[PDB]
Amino acid sequence: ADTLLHFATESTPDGSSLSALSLDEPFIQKDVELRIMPPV
Amino acid sequence: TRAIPELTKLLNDEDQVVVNKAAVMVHQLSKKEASRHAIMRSPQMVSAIVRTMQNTNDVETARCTAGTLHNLSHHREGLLAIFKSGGIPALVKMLGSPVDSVLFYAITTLHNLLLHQEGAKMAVRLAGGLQKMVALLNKTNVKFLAITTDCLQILAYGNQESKLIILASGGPQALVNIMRTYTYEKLLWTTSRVLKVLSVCSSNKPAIVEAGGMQALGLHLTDPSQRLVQNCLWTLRNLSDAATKQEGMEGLLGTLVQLLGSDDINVVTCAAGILSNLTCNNYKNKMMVCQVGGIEALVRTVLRAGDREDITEPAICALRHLTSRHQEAEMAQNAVRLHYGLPVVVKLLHPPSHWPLIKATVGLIRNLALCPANHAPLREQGAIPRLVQLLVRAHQDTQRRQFVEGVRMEEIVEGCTGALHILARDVHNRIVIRGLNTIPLFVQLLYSPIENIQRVAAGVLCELAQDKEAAEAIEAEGATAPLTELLHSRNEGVATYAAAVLFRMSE
Repeated sequence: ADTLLHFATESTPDGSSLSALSLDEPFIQKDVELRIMPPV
Repeated sequence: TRAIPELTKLLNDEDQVVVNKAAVMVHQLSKKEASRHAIMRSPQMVSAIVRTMQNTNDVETARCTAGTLHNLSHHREGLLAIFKSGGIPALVKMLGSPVDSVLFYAITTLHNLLLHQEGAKMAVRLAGGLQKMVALLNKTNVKFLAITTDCLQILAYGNQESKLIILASGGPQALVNIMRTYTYEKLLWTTSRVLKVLSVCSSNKPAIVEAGGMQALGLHLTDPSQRLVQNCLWTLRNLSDAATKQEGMEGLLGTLVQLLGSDDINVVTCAAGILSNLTCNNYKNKMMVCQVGGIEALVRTVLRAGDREDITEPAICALRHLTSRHQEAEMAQNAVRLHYGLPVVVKLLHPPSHWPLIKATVGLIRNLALCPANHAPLREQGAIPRLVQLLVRAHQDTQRRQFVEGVRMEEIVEGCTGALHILARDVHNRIVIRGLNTIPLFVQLLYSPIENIQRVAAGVLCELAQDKEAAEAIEAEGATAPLTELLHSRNEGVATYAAAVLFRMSE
């Protein structure tokens, strides 16, 4: 009989950021550290 | 010491009119850098902002307060203040707002916290943020949906409980609808990432597959966005082992076979893996794959893969599935030879090949051997000697005793014997097999307790025994005693082959 190959790849090769929502606010630059350090 | 302390008191005023007016000025100050920083530096102020937001019944106040937190969320000190002031619970509640503005401020603020504030993930989970975010997937603003789905990806990644909550909330269905509905790349990408993380959970798979996820993801396989295409493939591959019974994979299968010719390794790897699973025990899928040149496409993939076992193993398994149990199985066995696959198939039996690939390759060869026209080519490529080597080596590890390389040497034993069993249908092959002093080993295998081994051992002996010389050699090897016992096996195959060897030896 034929056999299955069980894949479970969750963590994917890292390799324009998400576009901000349309709100009436001045553009605010996020802290430099928050842009050079990966997500927590 | 001037505006902040005062506005703070005003925000806590008992009269809402004074409160609402304060909310407007506070929001206004949050738009300016100097006063924004001043606001985030006041524990009492941020705390009053948060309390006011989650308690006010004035849409205008709810907008200015959420807008304020939103502005504070661009700075580490702001994010920390929001977090310490019970911000998360308040923001999650605001996700239920009927006001778009409030909703956008809230999800943006929560997203910024999940991205840069340690401890936010647990807090959001705790506050029941997962359920609301999933419930918001029926909204239609694509930028909003992108941020929301991104929040889910962050919360579900590596966390099984969050994945189940998304499931219980109806996440799969809603996410698949997104893939099937929009064209905004950023949304498709983030959404395909959530499905990917969820496809890792064996409990989420059925939900996603039944919702038509295989098709929804298949839809973007030729999109200009490589990250979109690849994430859809990762997800499809994770799901494939749970979608082998799905009807309507014809369209996807065509695209997948085409993807085998990609220059991108990750694309080819996934295309092969998905094809192998979808061609597992599904005659309809096997026929469709053959129909669109799957045999040739897979042979080419294996050749291009070289020593990349991440590609050859699933491609070889696919070919194994395609060369068995279906209308076009035999034509498939023949086509592998026509597309020049025999040489590489036999090559895969040797190092650096690892056991998993070795087991799959032996299986394919067993199938290919069913086509008489492959007998000579396989012999000419050195299949027999090597198959014997693997058998001997495997048999020894069996008696000298489990999983090696993640493969049981008992499987190699019957796999190799099973392959030699079929190749022995050829006169020249029989000369080679017997010439390798194998008979003693085969007779030995008759004593195995595994019926499958017994069967394939009796099988090769039977084929070999059609030649007088070999028959007497088998008889002279003491096969009569063990065979006479197997003659009484409740296993049809064992008993039939056993009687056959005895009959042949007495002609």
